[PDB]
Amino acid sequence: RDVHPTHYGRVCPIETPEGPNIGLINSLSVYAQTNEYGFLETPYRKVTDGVVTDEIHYLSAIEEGNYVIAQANSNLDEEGHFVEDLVTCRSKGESSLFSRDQVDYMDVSTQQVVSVGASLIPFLEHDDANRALMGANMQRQAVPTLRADKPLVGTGMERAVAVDSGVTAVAKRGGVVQYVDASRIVIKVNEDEMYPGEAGIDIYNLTKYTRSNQNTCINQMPCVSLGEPVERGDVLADGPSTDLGELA
Amino acid sequence: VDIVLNPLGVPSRMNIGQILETHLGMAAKGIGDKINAMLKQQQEVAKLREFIQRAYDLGADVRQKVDLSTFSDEEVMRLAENLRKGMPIATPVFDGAKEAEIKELLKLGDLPTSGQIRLYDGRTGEQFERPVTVGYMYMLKLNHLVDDK
Amino acid sequence: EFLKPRLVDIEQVSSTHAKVTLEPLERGFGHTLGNALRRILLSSMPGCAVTEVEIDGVLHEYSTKEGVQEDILEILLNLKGLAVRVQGKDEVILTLNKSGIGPVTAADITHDGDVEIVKPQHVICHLTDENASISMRIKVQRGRGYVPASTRIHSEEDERPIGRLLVDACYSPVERIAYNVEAARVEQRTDLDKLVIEMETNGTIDPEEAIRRAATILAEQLEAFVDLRDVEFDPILLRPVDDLELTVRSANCLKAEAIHYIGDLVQRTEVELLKTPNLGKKSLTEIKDVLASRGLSLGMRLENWPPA
Amino acid sequence: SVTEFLKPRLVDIEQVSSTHAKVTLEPLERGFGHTLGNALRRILLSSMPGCAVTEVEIDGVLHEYSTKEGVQEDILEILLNLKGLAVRVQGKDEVILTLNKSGIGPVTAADITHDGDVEIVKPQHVICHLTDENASISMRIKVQRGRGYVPASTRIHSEEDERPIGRLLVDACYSPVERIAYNVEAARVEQRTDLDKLVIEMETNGTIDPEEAIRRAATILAEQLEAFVDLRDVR
Amino acid sequence: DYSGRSVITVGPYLRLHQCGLPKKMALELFKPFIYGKLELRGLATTIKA
Amino acid sequence: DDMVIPEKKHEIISEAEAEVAEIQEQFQSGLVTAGERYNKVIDIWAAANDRVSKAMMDNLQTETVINRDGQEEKQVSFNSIYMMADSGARGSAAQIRQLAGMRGLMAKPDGSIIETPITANFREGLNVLQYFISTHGARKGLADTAL
Amino acid sequence: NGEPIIVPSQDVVLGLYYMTRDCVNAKGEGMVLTGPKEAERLYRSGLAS
RNA sequence: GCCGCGA
Repeated sequence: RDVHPTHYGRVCPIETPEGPNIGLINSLSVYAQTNEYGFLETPYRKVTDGVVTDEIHYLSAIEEGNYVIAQANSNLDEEGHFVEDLVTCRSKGESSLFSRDQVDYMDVSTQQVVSVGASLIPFLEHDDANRALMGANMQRQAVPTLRADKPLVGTGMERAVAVDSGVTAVAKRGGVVQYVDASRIVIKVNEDEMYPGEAGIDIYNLTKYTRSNQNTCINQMPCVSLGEPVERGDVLADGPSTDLGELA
Repeated sequence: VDIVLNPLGVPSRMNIGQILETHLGMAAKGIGDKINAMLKQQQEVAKLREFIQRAYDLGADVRQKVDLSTFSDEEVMRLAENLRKGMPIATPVFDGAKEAEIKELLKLGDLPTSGQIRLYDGRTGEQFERPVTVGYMYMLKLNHLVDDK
Repeated sequence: EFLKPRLVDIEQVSSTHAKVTLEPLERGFGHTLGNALRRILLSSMPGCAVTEVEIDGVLHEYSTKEGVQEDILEILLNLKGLAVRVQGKDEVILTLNKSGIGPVTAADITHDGDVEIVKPQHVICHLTDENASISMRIKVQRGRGYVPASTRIHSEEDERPIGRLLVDACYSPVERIAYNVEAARVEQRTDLDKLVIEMETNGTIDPEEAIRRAATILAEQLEAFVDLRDVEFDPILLRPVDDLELTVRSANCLKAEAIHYIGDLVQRTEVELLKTPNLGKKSLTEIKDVLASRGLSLGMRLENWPPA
Repeated sequence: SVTEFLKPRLVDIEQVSSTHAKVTLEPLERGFGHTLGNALRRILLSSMPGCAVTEVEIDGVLHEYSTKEGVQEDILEILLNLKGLAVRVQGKDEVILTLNKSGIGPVTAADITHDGDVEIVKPQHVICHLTDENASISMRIKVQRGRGYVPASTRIHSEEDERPIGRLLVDACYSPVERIAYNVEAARVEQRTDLDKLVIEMETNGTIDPEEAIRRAATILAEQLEAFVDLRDVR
Repeated sequence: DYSGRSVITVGPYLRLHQCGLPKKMALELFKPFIYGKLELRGLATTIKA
Repeated sequence: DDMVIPEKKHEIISEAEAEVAEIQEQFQSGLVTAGERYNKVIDIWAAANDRVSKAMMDNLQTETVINRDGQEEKQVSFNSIYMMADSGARGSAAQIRQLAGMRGLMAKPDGSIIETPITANFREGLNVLQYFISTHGARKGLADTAL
Repeated sequence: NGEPIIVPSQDVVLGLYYMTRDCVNAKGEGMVLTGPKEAERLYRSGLAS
C-alpha cells in the first residue's frame, strides 16, 4: 500500500480510497498506457547530444531504470539546448544532479505523475498530499446542479474530461447546423466531404431528464443556436454538469 | 458575500491552494466585472477589443498566443458577452500562475494587490478591524444530504 | 435640539441605479440611519413577481416543447427574472402568444390594462421553426419576501389542474444597496453629516418611494418603544347524560350520584361504582354496554373538567 | 398582508434595583430585532442629552501630577471619583459649585454648597478621605450639559494654558447610560418559526429611569424620521 | 428503538445542557408520550383517534 | 501575504549547497567513506533546516515595528497566522515551518532519509519530485492510521 | 487526568486572545477609567481600541 | 454475502 518509486508516470500517487482500500486501488496517470505484454509505460522525449528532440519513446518500468531521465521543470533554449550545464534528474530510483551531456530522456510534461481526478485541482503543488487526496476523492461525489457553472479558475483539463467521457454530443462530421431543438439537432454536412450517393445529414437525439445509477439526473442542452458553422469534433450539446464543452 | 469560511482550517491543513484560488478567482471576477461595466455603456468595439487583448497578453512568458486582430468584430462582441461573468483562466497543475502574476492580474482589474478588502458587518454596520480575503471559490455540493441521513 | 434630515438632491443614474441624499444629519446619526434603512430595504420591500405559469402543451417542468430551443425549466428560470409594475391589482394574468422565428421577449406580452414592463428586451425563450407557436399564461402576484413554491400549501386548497407550474417568488425589487457618509457643505454650522444611499433594483419601485416606505416601516416598528408601560374537549363528551337511552332505574341512580355529564361517568373504574346503592350487576353491564356503543370504555383519565 | 408587519406585544420589563433593567420584546420580524437593537444602542450610547462635571479647580498646585498636599488619595483618583458623579441641572447650560471641608472624615456629594437649581442624585458618593488629618480641602467643580461622550482630548479655549489648568481636562460622560447591551434570540408565533425576540439590558448612572431612557432614545429616533413620515402618514 | 440518527451541525446559541433536535425527528421518538398526552387531555378518546 | 518569507533563506540554502559540493569533492578525493559523507550531509541539511526555521520565526514573531509617543518601538506581531499559532487555537510551529520555512528532510520508503530535502515551502510551489517524495510520507501515515 | 475536558477551542481561543492583547500605540493611551463598563462604552463607541 | 462510500 506504499508508493513505490516506479509509480512516477504510471500510477497516480494522490488519488486513492481512504479507509479500508488505501493503496489497493489506484488511478492511471494521464499519459500512462499498457505495453504489448501488459506492463505500464509512460512517454518520454529523447535527448540527443545536448538538444532535446520532439521524438517520443514509451518506457516501461524495467527500461526507464537504466537511462537518466530529465525533469519537466527544466528550462530550454530556442534551439532546445539546456540553459544550465547542470540539471536535476532521476537515474536509478533516485534523484541527483547531472551534466547536460549525461541526460538520456526528458519528462514530457508536468502532469505526467498526476491522474485525471487530481489534474483538475488548481495549485495542487501548494496543497498537502493528504488534503489533495481528500479533494480528489470528493470531486467525484459532487452532483450536477440546475445550471452548469464554469470554474473561474481551472487547469485546462476540463475540456478533455468533458469531451472524452461521452457525456456530451460531439459532431462526427458536422457542417452547418440546420435545425436546433431542445431534443434534436439536425446538421447539413458540408459538400467538401461527402459519401457519394443518397447525400445525407446528421441527426442527434439528445437524452432528456433520465435517471442515473445514483438516482441523479442526466440532461443534455444544445450549445448551437441556428446556422452556426460546426467543425468536426465540435460540441453540440452539454450533458449534466458541463458548460460549453467544459467540465463544470 | 455568499459563503463564509473559517480561516482556522487553512494553517493546520496546509491548504494554501484555497487562498491562492480565492485570490485568483477574485481577480478573474474583477476582470469580468470590468468587461461587464464596459459592455453596459455600449462603447465602441475597438476599445473593448483592446482591453481584452491587454488582459489576455498579461503574464510572464506565457505560451498563449490568442490575438483579437484576426478575430471577427461580431466574434469579439460574442466573446466579450460570454465572459462578462468572469474571465475563465486556466492554470495547469505543476506550472501554474505565480503570486506576481496573480497580483498583476488584480492590479489590472482595479482590485487590491494583497487580495483583501475592508468588510462591514451586515447587522451592526461596523467595519471589521482586519481586512478579510474575499474571493471566488468553486464549491461542490456532495452527495451526502440529510434527506437521506 | 437636533436637525431633521431632509430628502434633497435625489438623482437617478439609470433605470435601476439610483442615488438618494439626506443633507442635514448630526454626528452619530448617519451610520445608524444608513444601516437601519439598508436592513429594512433589503429585508422587506413590497414588489411583484411571477407566481405560476400555464403553457398550452406542457405538462410539467421537466418536459420539452417541440420547436422551442430551451427546456421548460429554463423557461421558468427566465420568467423568474421578469420584472413588472402593477397598479390596483394583485393577480394580473399576462397571456402571451407568438409564432415565428427568433427570441420571444416581454415586449410581445399582450398589452394589459394597467401593467408596465420595466424592460421589453428580457428574452424568455426561442422559436426555431416557422410553423411552431408558443402560448402561455403567467400569473403575477404582489408580495413582500422570498416565498418558495414548495413551502406554500394554501394554493392547494383548490385542486390545481395538471399543468399549473409553480415557480418560486422573490417579491424583492431591491437587489443591492450601499450607503456612505460625508461632511456637509454647511459652513455656518461647525460640522454636519450627509448620507448618500445608492440603490440598484430591477426598476419596479421608485427610490424615493422606497426610502419613504422604509422610513415608515421603521417608525411604526419604533412606535412600540415610545410608550413602554407594562410595569375535556371531545364533542362526544360534554353531552347531557340523558342521551345514552338508559333505563329508569339508572336515571334515579345517576341523579343521586351527581352524574349529569357523560364524561364524568367515563372516568369511574368498574370496581368503585359497585358500592353505589342498588347499582345492579345486570344494570351495570347495561351501563357498560351503552358506553361501549359510543366507544368510551370506562376507566379513562381526564385532566380538567369545566362546569360547561 | 403587504405593508402589514408584526408588532411586538406583551413586553416584559425585569427591573433590578432602580438603575438596572432588562426589557424584553417578542415577537419581531426576522432581522428587525438586530435593526432595532443596534439603532437603539447606538443612539443611547453616542448621542443623548445629559450633564456631567467637566472642570475642576483644587487650591494649591495646579499641575497634572501633584503631591495632593497629603490627602491620602492621589488627585487622579479624585478626578476619577468626580467623573462618576451625576447631577441634574435645571435651566442652565453651565454651573459652578464649590465644596470645602475641614476636619478628618470622608467627603460626600451632599457636602457641596447648596444650590437650589442643581440636584445631586447620590448624596453619599465619595470623592476623597480628607487631607489626611487636621487639614482642609477645597474643590471648585464646573459642570455643563452636553451630549454623548467627549473624551479629554484637548481644551482649545481661552489662551495658552489658562483654560487647561482651569478645567484640568476632566473626562465628561454626558449621556446617562452606564451600559447598554442588546441580544436577539429565536421566537415563534403560530405557524411561523423564524421570529426575533429582543432583550435590552441597560444600567443607568441615575438621574433617569431606564425605561425613560429607552423612551427618549425611541422618541428622538422617531422624530428624526418626520421628514419621511409626515406626508406618508396613515393619520 | 426510540433511537434517531442524523448529521450534526453547530449551534452557538445553545446552553451547555441544551441540544437542538429536529421536530421531525421528534414526534417520532416521543410518539407514545404524545399518544398518552392526547388521551389524557380528552382530544382523542380512543387510541385509533 | 500572511506567510512572511525570510529574505536570508536562499542565502543559507546556497551556503548549504556549497558545503555539499565541497564534501562531494572530498568524496571524489577518496578520503571519505559513503557512510561518513551521508551522515555529514544529513547533519548539515538538518542544521540548515533549523537555522532557516529560526530565522523565519524571528522575522515573523516581532514583525510589527510600530512607533510610540517617542521615536519607534517593536512588539509582538498581529500576523493572523502567527496569532493562530501562538494563541493555540489551531496549528503549531512545525506547520508554520512547513508553510513558510523549508519543508525539511523527509522520507518514508523504508524509514530512511533522502539526501536532498524539500527546500520549497507551500507558499511557493513544489516540484514534481518534491511532491512525489512527500507522497511517501503521506501514504505511510494514512495507512498507519487506517490500520 | 482531572483536567477540564470542556474547554473553549478554535474561534473562541482566537476571540479571547485577540481581545487580551496590547499595542504600543492605539486609540487611547494612559486614560484612567472608573470601571469596566466604561471600557466597553469606549470600545463600542469607537473612541478606544 | 461481495462492490463502492461517510465519520
